[PDB]
Amino acid sequence: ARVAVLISGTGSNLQALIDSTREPNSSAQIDIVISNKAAVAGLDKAERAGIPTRVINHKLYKNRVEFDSAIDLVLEEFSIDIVCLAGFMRILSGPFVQKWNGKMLNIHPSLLPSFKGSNAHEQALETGVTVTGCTVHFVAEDVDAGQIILQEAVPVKRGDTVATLSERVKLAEHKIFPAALQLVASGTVQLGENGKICWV
Ligand SMILES: Nc1nc2[nH]c(CCCCc3csc(C(=O)N[C@@H](CCC(=O)O)C(=O)O)c3)cc2c(=O)[nH]1
Ligand SMILES: NCC(=O)N[C@@H]1O[C@H](COP(=O)([O-])[O-])[C@@H](O)[C@H]1O
Repeated sequence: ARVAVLISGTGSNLQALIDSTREPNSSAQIDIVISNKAAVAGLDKAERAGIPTRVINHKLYKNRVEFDSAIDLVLEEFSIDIVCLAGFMRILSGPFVQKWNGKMLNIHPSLLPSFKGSNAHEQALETGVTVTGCTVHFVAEDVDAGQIILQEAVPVKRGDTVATLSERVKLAEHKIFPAALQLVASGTVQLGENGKICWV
């Protein structure tokens, strides 16, 4: 299966996917990395790995639908089967999500359905949980509400900050995102017609 990875930043999840998809038994190959932001470290990681990159600046488009259409053009250019959102921080439009239904995965740094949104660690810390974690899910139109593929729990330590908690949770992200991508690329897991996850 041919994979696009979309990023907005550092790209540690991208790097874990590059490493995993290059193992001999990988059912996935990364053929393009797309960033909505220029000069982010994730682009360096892609280029060093010899993977093509495109920057599609969302600021340059009239609305969400036109931005998504620009992304979609590149996905078609590279005959992409599966999209991974790896630190990509834009909400996607309904028609784009619908087109890629069952083919697009996101990593989120909480145990969904807790702490949906763009500041999950801040929420976890404010709430005072002692266990958080991360989630890989299929992307649905409602943000962070799509069908869950894998999750991993991560303890919150007393005195944690966003810096220390995000560091600990990223170690788990780098485990489950490669595992989830392999499950979907191998056809082991799919989004069922009834909308629920199907292990074949
Ligand atoms: N339809 C849909 N789009 C998705 N995009 C992502 C990817 C993960 C999204 C996380 C996220 C949660 S809220 C937010 C946000 O408000 N973004 C802003 C801009 C944020 C920024 O640029 O810094 C926006 O899009 O206007 C970003 C996941 C996901 C999803 O499940 N469904
Ligand atoms: N999807 C919402 C969200 O908060 N995503 C989070 O952004 C970070 C990106 O790090 P990276 O650029 O090093 O992969 C990751 O922790 C990811 O779970």
